[PDB]
Amino acid sequence: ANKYMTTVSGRDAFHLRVRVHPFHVLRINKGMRGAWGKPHGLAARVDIGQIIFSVRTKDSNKDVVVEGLRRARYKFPGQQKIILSKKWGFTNLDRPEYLKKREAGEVKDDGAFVKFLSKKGSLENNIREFPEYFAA
Amino acid sequence: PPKEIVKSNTSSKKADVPPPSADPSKARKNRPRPSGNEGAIRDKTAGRRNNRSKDVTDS
Amino acid sequence: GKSHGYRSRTRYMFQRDFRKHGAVHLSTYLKVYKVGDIVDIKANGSIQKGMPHKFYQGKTGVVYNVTKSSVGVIINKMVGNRYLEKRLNLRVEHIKHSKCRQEFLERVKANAAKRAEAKAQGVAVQLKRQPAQPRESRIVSTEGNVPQTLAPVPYETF
Amino acid sequence: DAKSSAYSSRFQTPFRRRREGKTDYYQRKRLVTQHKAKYNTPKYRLVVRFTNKDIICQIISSTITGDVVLAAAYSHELPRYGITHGLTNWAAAYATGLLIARRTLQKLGLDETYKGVEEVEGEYELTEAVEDGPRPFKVFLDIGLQRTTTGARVFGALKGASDGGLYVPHSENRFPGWDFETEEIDPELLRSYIFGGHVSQYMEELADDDEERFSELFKGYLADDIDADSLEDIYTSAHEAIRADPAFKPTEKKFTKEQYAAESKKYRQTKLSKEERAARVAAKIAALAGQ
Amino acid sequence: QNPMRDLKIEKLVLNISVGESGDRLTRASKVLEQLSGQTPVQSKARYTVRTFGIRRNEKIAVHVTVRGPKAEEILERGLKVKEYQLRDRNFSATGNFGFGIDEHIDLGIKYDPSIGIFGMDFYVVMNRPGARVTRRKRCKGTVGNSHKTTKEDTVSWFKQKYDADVLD
RNA sequence: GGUUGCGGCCAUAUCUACCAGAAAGCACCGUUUCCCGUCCGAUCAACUGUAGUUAAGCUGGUAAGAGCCUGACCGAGUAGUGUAGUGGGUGACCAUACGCGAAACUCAGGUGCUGCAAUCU
RNA sequence: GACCUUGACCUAUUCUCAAACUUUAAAUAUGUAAGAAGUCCUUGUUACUUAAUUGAACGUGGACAUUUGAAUGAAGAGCUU
RNA sequence: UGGAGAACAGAAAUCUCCAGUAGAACAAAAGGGUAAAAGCCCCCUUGAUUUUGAUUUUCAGUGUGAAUACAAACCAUGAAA
Ligand SMILES: [K+]
Ligand SMILES: [K+]
Ligand SMILES: [Mg+2]
Ligand SMILES: [Mg+2]
Ligand SMILES: [Mg+2]
Ligand SMILES: [Mg+2]
Ligand SMILES: [Mg+2]
Ligand SMILES: [Mg+2]
Ligand SMILES: [Mg+2]
Ligand SMILES: [Mg+2]
Ligand SMILES: [Mg+2]
Repeated sequence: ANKYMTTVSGRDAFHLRVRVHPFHVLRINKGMRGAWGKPHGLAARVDIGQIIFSVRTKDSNKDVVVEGLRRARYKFPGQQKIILSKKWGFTNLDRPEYLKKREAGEVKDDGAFVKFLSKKGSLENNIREFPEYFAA
Repeated sequence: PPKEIVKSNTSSKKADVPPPSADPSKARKNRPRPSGNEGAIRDKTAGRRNNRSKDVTDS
Repeated sequence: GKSHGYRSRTRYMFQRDFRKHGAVHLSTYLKVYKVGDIVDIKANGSIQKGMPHKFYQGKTGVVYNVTKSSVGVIINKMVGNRYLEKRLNLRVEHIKHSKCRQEFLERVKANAAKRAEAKAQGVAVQLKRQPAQPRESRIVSTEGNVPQTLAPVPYETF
Repeated sequence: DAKSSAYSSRFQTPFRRRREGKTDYYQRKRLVTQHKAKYNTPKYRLVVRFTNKDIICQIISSTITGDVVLAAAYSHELPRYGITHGLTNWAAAYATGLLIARRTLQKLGLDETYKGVEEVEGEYELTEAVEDGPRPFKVFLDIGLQRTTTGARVFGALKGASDGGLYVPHSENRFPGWDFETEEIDPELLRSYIFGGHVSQYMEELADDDEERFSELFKGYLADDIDADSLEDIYTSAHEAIRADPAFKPTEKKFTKEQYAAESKKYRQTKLSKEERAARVAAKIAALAGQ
Repeated sequence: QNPMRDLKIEKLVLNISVGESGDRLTRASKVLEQLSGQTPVQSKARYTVRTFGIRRNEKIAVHVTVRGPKAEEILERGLKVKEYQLRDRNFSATGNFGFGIDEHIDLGIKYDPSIGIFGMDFYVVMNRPGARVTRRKRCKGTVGNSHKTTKEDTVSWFKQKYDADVLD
């Protein structure tokens, strides 16, 4: 998925996150006396509806990302689906919701991700962290 | 009339093992180091009492 | 090999509740047990003496004996195809009065009043409880409550 | 003193009175629990507590609702019996112990039956039960967080209560007079302490060496014309008066409950609603809105 | 401003960490005994080290705590050796302070060759009135923030009362 | 209403930072002959309420405070699950029928109540 | 000390997990109760217990009976060798 | 355990203050339990005793082991409960 996206759009055109970590150890035996296996390798247990991979891009670059994910599907067993999210990037906000919160001063950058103003906690420390809110 | 009072232990530790502060890697290397006449008397193992204990080489 | 000690399999059962460790509050010691009282057994893991075996956790029985620190309780344990009577010596920290009985007695009292009240007033009263009954008929107006039509929703992704 | 939310969340508070540093629950359990085959027989503690400035002796029993005072007796009463000074000393402790005993036995109607020791020669004895007649009223000394030491005042109040006719089980080895080597009590020394001998001897010794200090301390004794040698007569006359009329007699009370409350209401700050709380925030954002 | 918040010496602690356990430790005990006028207390090793040459429970070091007037006296005798000059470093964040002397003769003791020579740690603990609140048995509290001893506060006091310098 | 002693339930009571506190109480605070205990009258003991002080403790109040507590047709009738079919699907699993039904989340509110005795503008 | 940069550490965030982790916490399964061997009143016995003429346990005498204390069923119920 | 301080003394010696819900310890596995303690130090001791019964686990409701609550003694400790 990476290789394809970097060729057709360039290495800085997307952020790809693998959203499953293989924590479950597989055993292998190698008669049936004393058959408890030894560790063989590792695997990730996925549910129905569980996100395997996520990609954020500019909306220009939809077709590329969709293709790169399409190419990745052939490496996995079972059926996966490719879904366009209603959310903004890797946030938990619908694209209009995020925009309104950014038009107000309620969002601040925190490296790759973001911090939101809560209407809660000390008033002093909120005004440090979110100056552009309140000012209005 | 001599007398000897000893401080009672409050600690629970009864394994003869030093704490995790005691880590040679944590040593600061940028030290003054007493040089000159300062260093001479402060440097233990630099006297006749030290030499006279050591056994003589057979050369 | 297998292992079946007296407290095998109690890891969670005898743990204290979260943020409820430490000293037993004094009301536990000021409760008064009398022969015939119905008690519920629930081991306090902080009091290792006088402790019930895990089988009796959550069992209710009758006090048959009272001593200095403790009560004797009778429990019926199923063994095979029959119930044997078991007699346990429990310290009071592992016991509490069953509220099942406390709320039955309130009904015996309330029934007595009702029955007395009924004779002097000179009529006849129903003292048995009844199961919840089928609802009777009822008129529901639409004044400020005209029915609002719902339809099933289409599939969306999220 | 910061504490993380996780630390705060998981913390288990001690009981309120352990936080306040007042109740030793370990002791309390052992004091209060009755034998379960005695049913609702209350155990009675003789609670003795020294503030600075006052001795409090209360006879208390327990109940799930809370403890219940049977009787009480404060050293600030003792002026009524002609002790005006050293109201937190060993001799006053004895007197307050004698008072609580005599007051309780009068309330239980048991004061003729159990007189006590009327003589007072500083002798170790418990109250022996009368043959063919009620047993003495039994109470246990509850000294709270006070340290047990030989000659502490708290065993003074004990001695007074025993000598007043309460059965208060005790040993003699923490009275002033207990010789630690030979393991016997000296009644003379205990007797002196009951009548403030240790205070009298000190006034004698000091109105001699440092007359400057004897005026600073003992100012109140000079002012009332009380020589050291009279102390034994104060406490002797005090005991006699205690035994004659132990019955409690409250203060007169200038002003009533409602009047007292009205005055104190005026110095208590009140909570700020939820609308006032809101308005104050709105005002605070408005300040930082400009600048 | 209020007299109840005026600093004083809680206590002075004199400490001699002799490495050895044997003769030299009993000699250091004698030094503190004559200086303090009190029987001093010996500390035992928390654990074996090897490089220092000490074993768990060996019985190295001795110390003694002095309070009241004789703390004031012994402190003066100690500050004479320092020439009334402590560093800013010597003051702790909790507003105690300490210094050290090589050679206990400099305080003012006749030498005696059987005993020998010893350095010391002087450690001085400061508090205000009402510190009993933390120390007593019943109703044990904490000192309020305003009433805590501070580095800033202790230094000002040390300069003002003793007429000393504080360097760096 | 305040305060003390002894409490009940054991955070709506805890924690952090600030501010206020009449009266009384409580407290800090003064002293080292005596009983007593310490390396050290610091703690513990005793003595005086006399020399001083609300500075601290304590009590209350403040905070789009942290924590905790309560509620909600908030999320969610979701997850899970008892029972049913010669239901679907290669399977993995899933839907439906008759029942039971969370936790996180979100929002709103709250922040000790109270017993016995004594005492106080 | 002066800074540019890589590990460490702290603070606020972020993706993902647990048969032998857990604040929380189901469904199903599971103990007890739903009365005459009861309830209330009255006052006898004791060497136990109480400071006690208090209790505890067992009683006397008295009162309350079919709507006597939820539902459904009961082909008889109980006991022994 | 961490922080900040103190001659030699340093990452680690000993002293001091502050923070510290147990992150320690409790012979020995693991789990549970415990903070004016069940941990640490100190004081005194021999209830690690006598006489036999009842009870819980394993269960046949046998034995053995282990354990629980009383009785009748005699003791230890503690001012005492
Ligand atoms: K695939
Ligand atoms: K057995
Ligand atoms: Mg097993
Ligand atoms: Mg045992
Ligand atoms: Mg005690
Ligand atoms: Mg003092
Ligand atoms: Mg103030
Ligand atoms: Mg079928
Ligand atoms: Mg099951
Ligand atoms: Mg058997
Ligand atoms: Mg076995």
